[PDB]
Amino acid sequence: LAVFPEIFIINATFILLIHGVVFSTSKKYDYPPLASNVGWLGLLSVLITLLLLAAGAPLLTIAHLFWNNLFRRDNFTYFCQIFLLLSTAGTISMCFDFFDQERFDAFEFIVLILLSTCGMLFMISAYDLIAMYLAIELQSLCFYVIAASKRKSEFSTEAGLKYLILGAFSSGILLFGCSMIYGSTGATHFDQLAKILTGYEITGARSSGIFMGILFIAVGFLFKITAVPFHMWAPDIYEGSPTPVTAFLSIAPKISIFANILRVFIYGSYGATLQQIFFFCSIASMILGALAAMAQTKVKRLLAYSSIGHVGYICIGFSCGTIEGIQSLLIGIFIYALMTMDAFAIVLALRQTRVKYIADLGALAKTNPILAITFSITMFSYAGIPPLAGFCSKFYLFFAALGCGAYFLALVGVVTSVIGCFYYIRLVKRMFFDTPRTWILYEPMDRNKSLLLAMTSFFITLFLLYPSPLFSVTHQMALSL
Amino acid sequence: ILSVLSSLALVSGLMVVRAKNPVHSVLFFILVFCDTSGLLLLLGLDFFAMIFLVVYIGAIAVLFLFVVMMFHIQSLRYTVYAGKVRSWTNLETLGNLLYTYYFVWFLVPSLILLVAMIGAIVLTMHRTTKVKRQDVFRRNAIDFRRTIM
Amino acid sequence: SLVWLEAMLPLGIIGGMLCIMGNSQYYIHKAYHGRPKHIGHDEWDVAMERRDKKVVE
Amino acid sequence: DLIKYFTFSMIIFILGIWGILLNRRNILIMLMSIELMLLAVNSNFLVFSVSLDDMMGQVFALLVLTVAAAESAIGLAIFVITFRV
Amino acid sequence: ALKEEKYAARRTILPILQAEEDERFVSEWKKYLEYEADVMKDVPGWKVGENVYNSGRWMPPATGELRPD
Amino acid sequence: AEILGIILPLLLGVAFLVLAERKVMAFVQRRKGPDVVGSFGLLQPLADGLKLILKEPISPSSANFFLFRMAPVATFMLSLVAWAVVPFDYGMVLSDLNIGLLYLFAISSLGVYGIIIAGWSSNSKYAFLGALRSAAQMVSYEVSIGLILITVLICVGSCNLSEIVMAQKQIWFGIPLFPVLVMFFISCLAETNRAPFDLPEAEAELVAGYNVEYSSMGFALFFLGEYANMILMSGLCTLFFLGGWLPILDLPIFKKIPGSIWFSIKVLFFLFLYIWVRAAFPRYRYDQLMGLGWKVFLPLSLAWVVSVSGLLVTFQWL
Amino acid sequence: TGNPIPTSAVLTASAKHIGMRCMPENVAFLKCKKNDPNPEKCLDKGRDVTRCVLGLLKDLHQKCQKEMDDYVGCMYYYTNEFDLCRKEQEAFEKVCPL
Amino acid sequence: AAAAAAAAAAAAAAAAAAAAAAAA
Amino acid sequence: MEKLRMFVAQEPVVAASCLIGGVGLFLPAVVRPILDS
Amino acid sequence: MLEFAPIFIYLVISLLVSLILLGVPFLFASNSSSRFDIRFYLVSILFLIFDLEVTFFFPWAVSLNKIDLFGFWSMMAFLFILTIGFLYEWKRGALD
Amino acid sequence: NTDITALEKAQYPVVDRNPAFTKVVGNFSTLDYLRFSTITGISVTVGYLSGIKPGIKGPSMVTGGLIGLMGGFMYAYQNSAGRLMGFFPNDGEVASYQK
Amino acid sequence: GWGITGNKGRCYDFWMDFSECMSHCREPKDCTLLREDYLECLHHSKEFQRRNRIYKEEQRKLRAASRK
Repeated sequence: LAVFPEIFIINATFILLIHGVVFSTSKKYDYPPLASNVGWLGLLSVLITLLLLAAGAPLLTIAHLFWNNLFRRDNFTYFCQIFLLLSTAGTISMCFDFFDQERFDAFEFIVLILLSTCGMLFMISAYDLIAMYLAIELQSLCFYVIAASKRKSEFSTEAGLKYLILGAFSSGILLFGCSMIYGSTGATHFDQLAKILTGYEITGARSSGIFMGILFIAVGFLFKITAVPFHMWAPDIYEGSPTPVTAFLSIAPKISIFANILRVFIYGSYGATLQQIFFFCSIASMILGALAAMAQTKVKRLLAYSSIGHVGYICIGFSCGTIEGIQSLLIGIFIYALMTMDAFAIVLALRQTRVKYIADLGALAKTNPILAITFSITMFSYAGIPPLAGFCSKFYLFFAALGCGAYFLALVGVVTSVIGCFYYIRLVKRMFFDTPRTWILYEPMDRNKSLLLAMTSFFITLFLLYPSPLFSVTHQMALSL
Repeated sequence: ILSVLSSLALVSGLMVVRAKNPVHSVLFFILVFCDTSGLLLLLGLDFFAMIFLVVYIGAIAVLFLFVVMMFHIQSLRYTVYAGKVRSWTNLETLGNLLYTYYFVWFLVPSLILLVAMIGAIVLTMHRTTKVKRQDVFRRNAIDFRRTIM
Repeated sequence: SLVWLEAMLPLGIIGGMLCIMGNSQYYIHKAYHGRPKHIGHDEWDVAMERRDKKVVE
Repeated sequence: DLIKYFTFSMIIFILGIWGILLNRRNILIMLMSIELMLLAVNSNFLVFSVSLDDMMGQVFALLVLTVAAAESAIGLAIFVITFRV
Repeated sequence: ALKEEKYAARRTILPILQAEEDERFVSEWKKYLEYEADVMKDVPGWKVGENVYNSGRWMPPATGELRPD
Repeated sequence: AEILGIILPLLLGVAFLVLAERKVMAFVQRRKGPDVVGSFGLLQPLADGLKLILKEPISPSSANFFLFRMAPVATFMLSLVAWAVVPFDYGMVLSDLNIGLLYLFAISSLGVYGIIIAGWSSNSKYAFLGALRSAAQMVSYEVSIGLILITVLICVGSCNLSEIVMAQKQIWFGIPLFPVLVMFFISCLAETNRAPFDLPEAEAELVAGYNVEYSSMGFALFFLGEYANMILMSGLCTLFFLGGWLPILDLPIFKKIPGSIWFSIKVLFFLFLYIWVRAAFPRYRYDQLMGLGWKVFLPLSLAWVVSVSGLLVTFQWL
Repeated sequence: TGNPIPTSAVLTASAKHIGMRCMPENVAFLKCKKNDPNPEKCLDKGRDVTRCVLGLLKDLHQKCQKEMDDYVGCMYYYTNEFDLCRKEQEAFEKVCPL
Repeated sequence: AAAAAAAAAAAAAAAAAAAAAAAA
Repeated sequence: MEKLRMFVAQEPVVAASCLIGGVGLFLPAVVRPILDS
Repeated sequence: MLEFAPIFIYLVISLLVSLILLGVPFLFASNSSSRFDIRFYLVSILFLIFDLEVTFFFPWAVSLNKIDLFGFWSMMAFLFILTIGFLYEWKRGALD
Repeated sequence: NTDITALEKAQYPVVDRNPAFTKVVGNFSTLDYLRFSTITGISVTVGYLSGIKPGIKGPSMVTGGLIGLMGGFMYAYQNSAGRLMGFFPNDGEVASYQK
Repeated sequence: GWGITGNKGRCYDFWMDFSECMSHCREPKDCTLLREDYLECLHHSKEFQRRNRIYKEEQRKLRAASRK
């Protein structure tokens, strides 16, 4: 046993896939638009998976056969795997409206999202290089298809091709690293790998073959999370695709990759090389994002760059070896995810507006004044303004970084937060104080999208009154590795 | 002398990345795969040689040929006679593992082939079946029918 | 009636060619090597052939 | 001799990544080089499995075969869709 | 049953073949050690003649990848 | 070497198979086939040949000599090299490969190249699309032949063709898996074109469906290739399913039991079945044909791998 | 073939007898090898198995030599393949050593 | 292509003469 | 069932493949555990 | 591998034979007497997938006494996933 | 080979290590049959309710019920197994002390 | 640790020693003797470095004799 939570989502995907194709290819049902019927059913398939994974959390480690030769499930994986499904479900909740407006007959598009979640669930628990690569391939492959869903419009398909090549290269680079890592280790399991690589220290103890592999595996992961050293065309992918598909790739693959990153590198590899590369990436991502937030104008692209800047703050936790720092990274991932879902949902709130600049998004003070305050909260959360939940996560990242001793890295993060805040007050000024740009009038959304904002915006502000639970949850996960 | 003739694969791999005529690119692609299978034969991995042949130069570079033809781009050994009494052919000693011990890394490539099927369907159905061959779709009551042009 | 034999004759002289395909590459290999070909010729047998040609000195 | 059968695969992989870097304009050569480098790591797994006398190499090489093949399938199908009608 | 008969015959003649190979390889090893101690002259070279074990176990010396293929 | 002793007799076999087909398919139609040229048309193949050789070209066009003047060479070399592993009698295979079957599968996967290239070098849109359709057919009935061989492989231990014909000493796999022989034959009919399944080979669409520069050598080599591919794919329905070189084992006093003669008799039966089934059945239209390789011979082949695997796993018959 | 030269054919031909007899020497050699695979450490047990087996061959060579000379003719003709001549195998086994 | 495919199903064979079998 | 017979008549080869294949997915499912004697 | 050398020379000797069959007609007889059919990409990708799954069938075919009733069921799970893919292709209508 | 030996195992008193199917499912408490029943309902209700839009209410309800059966049954199985094995509260030791 | 011809592989025995000695091992540094022996079985690097010097000293004498 022990694979039942993953088995259910794979079975649920197959059952939805058979239901969608048989029904969609039905003259009797007049070839109906299954998407949105596959939806709701798809959202509850994730929710049933969430319950099964949570229910069997003590039972997850049922047998040595699964952990030693296939995948190992641990307390850290369970807490993040629960979050991964919740992140996936939250994205589906905002996405349902997009399915309704679009002529979505793509029942398969939901099955791809569930298949991606199954790949992501296998990715979090993957304990072998073969398993991690195969799981990464499935999650990315499902994602490649979602990017090219709007075939009639070349803008989505061309964006998909750049995402596909970046994905193929990232998987391929990681694969080459596995080959080199395999050559020295003689085994592909992370557990066997850790025994050979424990305290390898490429300066203290010679390890030419292992390092050659480690260099490739680390580089491949960075392309997947849109790290700035390998950001490449990844920011382009975010703006070119419509906002809802962009949201799904924005949070769920990134969270899965970050959780996979901590497991593959901290436990398996012990050299003074892995922490430093993230430290350089963190400084660069925040610097690139801060420059980009001022440089970028389109609201969708700006969100991607703000997300890239936040990704750098997340990277610092791995960069500082302290377990408290790894915990701080987890606090950041959760806050960034809630804000990223909230931010995409506010953009999704202005569904009526076609692609438009920030100035057009302004003038929301007179109309939808509460939404205007809600937009201000979303920008503030990435900005690092103190009352919001993001600052508390950043302060833990910074407090851990000061304890870790990363004064230079910590300072640039504060400086990048400072660089971001000026644009955010300017954006807040744009919303109410100035640049209304025509007094444009917006349209309503579904209750689920409003609740995504309601359950998140209140929580972002409520974090100050009761911040203890999240901090407790995050450290437990870091210690488990 | 055929050992060092991997130089053929080496130069043909340099051709595909330094060729503007796509027919030469795919030809030297096929050549790279043929010489890589020659190599995998010299190592005695007979199964992988034939699998390279089949699933590379009978399927994948077939795909690539299609993409070119259409859509043009423009002494001292001590042999231990134990473990030789029952010589395991490469297929048998891949099947003793892939289907019983590491079988989940074999059911996951199952899911990857299934995702490849679903992908080749959802991508290259090309509006040629129920994806859009459902109907043009029309509704009379909303239709103006000459009330509005 | 034996009328079908005229149409059997080309199949015969195409069967008399697969017999030759089979026996030629047998009696040619039975000539270069004093013994018939070994079908199930696993590595045990090549090792024993090596040590055998090394035993007859 | 393992070095001869590995550094040759290593520089086949380098050819693949080189063609990736140069040919950002043409995509069919991009996919050519993708399958090239997914061979130079596949042939690498096979060579390292014969050298180490270990079967995990060949299991992983077979799975990379039947994963890079699906990757080429989806890649070329995406490339054909990219050249819309 | 035929394959088990063949394998039983092979396993039964295995000790004789392995004894012949042991004698032959140990003779080649004696001559290789008397060559090493002669090419090294024993003052400048490997002050220990064989010293191949590298831990408490023996292994056939070394070769390429796969000769029998 | 002794590759002459397997290519020359096979060349004579193909040359006399053109006559065997004309003559058998004629006898079926109540008419003697080629009957004046030789004593019984036995020289008619040599007459067809010596005619095609003495026919002046329509245009020399020796300039384009590396593109499609070696593509028929490739098709024919593949159809002839898949004959190495085919064993005619115990220890009469030219090269006993321990993965023999998979090698045949690879040779087919390269024959796909042969067809595609020799059709693309013909700068005729109709002929090139015809060659592409023929390649897609030859490769769509290759997943079905693949699974049929996986069945006959589950029954056997290994892919060694000499073992697959040695694993039938007790009973030919034609008797228990007869439904499979019918599917391998109806696939080998469709893998090769010569079949009820030959719309790309509809009498006219074939000639104008392989090349533009004939010069006779191209016409003969394609037909010599199709007839060798046919002798081969009939020499597979007789290794796998019929007993490759095995008698019925009654051990007669009249019969001294030669092996290659039994292999010959069986491959003659399957060649005669190729002819008979070309005579008596209408063509499948290539639009029902491709919908027969996917919707009929793949499900009925997959079922057979699960049936012959199940029934051999439950009762330990493996 | 000739004097009891332990060729491939004459060894795989008498392997039934090398199984019935000389089983203690074989199992002792195998016990050594599975204990430690260094060739020297049971060079003596190698001499012991080779001694009893050369003796077994010279016994088989001395008695019913023509049947043994026909069976090893088989095993050299068909390379140690048993089924290809069960007639010689029975003749040789039936005449003297069962 | 949405072209009407030739569905090879139909009603079973029943030889249909004209009404003038016996008495015009 | 009426629709079952309508499916084994209209499509004989996918209804006699899910039954020449049941005998293979059914023999080792139940007939093998039965063979405990 | 040892038995691969006969076919290794077979390729070259058959090359010679076909070159002679090419040169025979050349010597004698002197002076005086659709935008795109994507279904060919669907059929092609689908053959690719089904030949990958036959590649996975081969070791399971030749080694099925070793994997007693567990390798069989693992392969039947792989095959049920193949069948789900093939039924999604049949219903969606790629087999036409 | 395989073995049901678990990490973090036997936190509660085991009743039957490695319970055989047809026993771990015959151990369904009236809570498991109430978990397997509420999951199948929330999966039929969502399945029918999702299909009101495309006209597939019946068959989408049936496929939601299939998903619910699979999921709720595997959940009831998780519960009754982690109960029979030493993983869950496991107050059903009276069934062993009595039988 | 299965191998190309199986037969328990070749370095599984060395991995078995490295893993047995990696049970509750004080530190990898303490058991590195088995890991290096295990790596040596995997790549034969220790034999190669000695082979290069045996070749070099023999070559150095031969090269010195040739140069004269």
